[PDB]
Amino acid sequence: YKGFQIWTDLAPSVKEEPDLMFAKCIVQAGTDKGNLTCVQIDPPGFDEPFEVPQANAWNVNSLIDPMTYGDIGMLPHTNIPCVLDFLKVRFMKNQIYTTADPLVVAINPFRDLGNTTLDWIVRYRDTFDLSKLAPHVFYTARRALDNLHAVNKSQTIIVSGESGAGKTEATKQIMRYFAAAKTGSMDLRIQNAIMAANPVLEAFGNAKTIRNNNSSRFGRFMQLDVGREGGIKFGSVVAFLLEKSRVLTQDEQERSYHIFYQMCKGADAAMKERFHILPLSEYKYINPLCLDAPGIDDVAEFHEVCESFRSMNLTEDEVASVWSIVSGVLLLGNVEVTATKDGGIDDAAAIEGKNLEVFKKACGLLFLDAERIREELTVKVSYAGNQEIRGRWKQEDGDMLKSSLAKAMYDKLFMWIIAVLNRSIKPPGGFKIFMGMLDIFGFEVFKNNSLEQFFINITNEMLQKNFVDIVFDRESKLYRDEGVSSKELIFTSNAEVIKILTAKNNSVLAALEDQCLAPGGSDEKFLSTCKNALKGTTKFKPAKVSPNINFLISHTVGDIQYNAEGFLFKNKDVLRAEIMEIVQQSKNPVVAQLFAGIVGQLIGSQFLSQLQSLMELINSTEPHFIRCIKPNDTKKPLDWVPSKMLIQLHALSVLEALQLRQLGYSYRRPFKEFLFQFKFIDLSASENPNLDPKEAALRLLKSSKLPSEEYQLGKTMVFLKQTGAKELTQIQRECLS
Ligand SMILES: Nc1ncnc2c1ncn2[C@@H]1O[C@H](COP(=O)(O)OP(=O)(O)O)[C@@H](O)[C@H]1O
Ligand code: ALF
Ligand SMILES: [Mg+2]
Repeated sequence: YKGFQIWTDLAPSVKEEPDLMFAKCIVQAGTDKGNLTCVQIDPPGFDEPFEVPQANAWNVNSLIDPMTYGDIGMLPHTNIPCVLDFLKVRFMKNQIYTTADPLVVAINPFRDLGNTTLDWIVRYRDTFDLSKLAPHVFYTARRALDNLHAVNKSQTIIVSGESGAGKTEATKQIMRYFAAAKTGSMDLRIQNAIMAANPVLEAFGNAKTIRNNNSSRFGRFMQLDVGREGGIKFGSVVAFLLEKSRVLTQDEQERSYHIFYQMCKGADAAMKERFHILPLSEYKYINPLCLDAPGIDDVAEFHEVCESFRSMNLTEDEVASVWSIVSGVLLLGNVEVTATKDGGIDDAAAIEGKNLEVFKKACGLLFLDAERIREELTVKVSYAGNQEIRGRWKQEDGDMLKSSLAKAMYDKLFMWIIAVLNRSIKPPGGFKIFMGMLDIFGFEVFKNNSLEQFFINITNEMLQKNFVDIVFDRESKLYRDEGVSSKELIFTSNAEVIKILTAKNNSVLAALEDQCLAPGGSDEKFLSTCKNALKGTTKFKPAKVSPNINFLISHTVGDIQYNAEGFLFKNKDVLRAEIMEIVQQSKNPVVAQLFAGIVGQLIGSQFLSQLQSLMELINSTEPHFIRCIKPNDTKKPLDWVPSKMLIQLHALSVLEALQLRQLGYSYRRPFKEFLFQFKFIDLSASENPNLDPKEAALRLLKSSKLPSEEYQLGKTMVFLKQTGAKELTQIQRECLS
């Protein structure tokens, strides 16, 4: 039942270059359930005939203008080679946004197309009636903002994808849309502090990665109070799981956080001498092979984050205090912890000579008591029963504790700047009804994946479980429980991999936590208990190469191999109490507030707990999903890799979405919410307290004269199609006094 053009799985140009997965060919002969003789044209290289079975042949969508179809579902033929070609043609014409049911897909162009300027914001925000432009992320922003004010219910925009897909860039674009309000008038200062925060959060939190030159090394969540006619009034920012290990070491092709390069390269000579700023090559903490990020002007961002500090109401004392801590964090890595005498195996740690001259100058930059810190890095008081002993630290421990100071100072400074931001911006009353935004670090894969990547990929798995539960599991169950539709909706879940990773027991994070709670623990003993706590699952497997320390997980985006070397050390990377209480007693105001109020606390345990707390908040809101896709690995514009596109389409469930059109209606809201959203259609039916909400909704629907097939009444909700929601919003045009 197919036309004259087919897509081919077994073709000459696809068997020769499997990365491009399909060829388009015109059928010259054949029959139903017989072999077909056809020649391919879309790769014009092969001008000769060949044969293909009846299978491995899909319809083409030959006559469509792909620039006129905004949704994948609206295409006549929605098979894999059609969806791939549909997104390709639109992407080659610089149209990257394409909707799929509630989902919206955004493909990285790797260049500013100019489609997010202020003129585009105005055209998507205030064009009368409804959105009849092309799909966009401004689609999501306006629909979510309209839903917010129409029902008084919190919404949450959630971007997703892999590293370098455009999650953060889409987030910044939606903030620019929300911040645009030419209809009303407000005080600019709070909104300007929110927008000016984006540079400093990317300076302190982002760094060059082979997968993304501006990779966010932290997750971001934002609650927003967006005005009715646009404009941002209040907000709050939360950053979780900053990767402190990046402060110490980096791969050869990567950089540390941008702020180190902005400072060393952009600081004036007076500032360099003031905070003892060395060139980047003379910092052990800075990878000297890669000092340049292709898309970033480090000197331009340096003056950008300097002006941003003023918009966030940081006094000149605090700004100078921040640069001192940044330089102090860098200089601390130059302190060599030399091995000294009076050690058991000549292993005792100490700082001497030129290292102590550097150590004193670094502590002064960090505003710390030098000799009190030095004692905590060198001597270790222990208790063999009732015997107090002033033993020494081995060189290994003293060096880790020294680097631990630099990481905690940088980690807490990043949180303190955000906390300074929230004090100036958080709403005076509180957050009851808000606009949520989630900017999570995406899936990432390297030749060597440590705990930094393990946590990041686990966050992405939990989001997908929350995606599948909300969009597929809850929706399919809700329709059946309402009596609207009994449908056999089948999909791909990640419930088994999320269990063997995050459960209370019989999971990787559980085996990690128990290993760190032991007096004597090893990375290999942690992987050992993983191999047998539960091995009856294909989601966890011992790696094929070096299986004593390496393991791999069968993720939703493929298989990823991790190595446990350093898991315990990195999972227990908390500043010691005896060192933390020294930086608390600093006479410098900002340093004294970094650890203020502090007197279980493992990263993996305190980070999964925050994820659950954030999952509970977000699920109290109505979610909107943006699926960001990276079309190539070379970051080249107009570069299209069909094999990579298809992997992300399965991972983000863009193809599996299309089932949702078969699941009845697109609008589903309780009777009371519906009567409030369209109350002016029949005020006698909506504002009558002595009425039954199902009859009142029916009276309002029958007053709207909406056709019968465009709505339905469930047991406790009113369902209606995409056509019915458009009309009711339009009918609310009557003018009351
Ligand atoms: N819509 C877009 N327009 C132009 N460039 C983009 C767009 N989305 C992503 N990019 C480019 O891709 C890079 C990575 O985007 P980013 O949002 O950091 O990815 P991630 O999803 O990892 O946060 C950015 O530096 C930017 O240059
Ligand atoms: F900056 Al990313 F995933 F690389 F959010
Ligand atoms: Mg990001």
